[PDB]
Amino acid sequence: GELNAISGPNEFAEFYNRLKQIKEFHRKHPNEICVPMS
Amino acid sequence: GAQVIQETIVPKEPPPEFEFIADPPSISAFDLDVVKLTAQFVARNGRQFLTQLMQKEQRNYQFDFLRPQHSLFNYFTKLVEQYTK
Repeated sequence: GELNAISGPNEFAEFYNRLKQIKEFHRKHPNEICVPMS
Repeated sequence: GAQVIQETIVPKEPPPEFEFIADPPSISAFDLDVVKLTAQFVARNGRQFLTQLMQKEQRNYQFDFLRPQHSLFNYFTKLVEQYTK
């Protein structure tokens, strides 16, 4: 976790970080209903 | 210079007083991104990386698309082939 440093080539680490973003993205919706019309 | 964001909250944040669906039409924006993300990484590191995920998350239905048992597998496998080069 965090941003101290990296331990080496760990794709799994970056994958879980990308996953966190998508999860959180849909977890907290913004203050406005900005959805796509069709 | 017009860059500014307004990020405030309110004490009134009730639950969604709307209905629910049971397996709606087309893939959700969430899963869409998850499949792409996965398909991009597997295409960048090779099948070995993919197979590892298929082991560690075998009991997580969200990774079941990696198996041909899901229709999403078709979309996913076709995406890997496009992300590889």
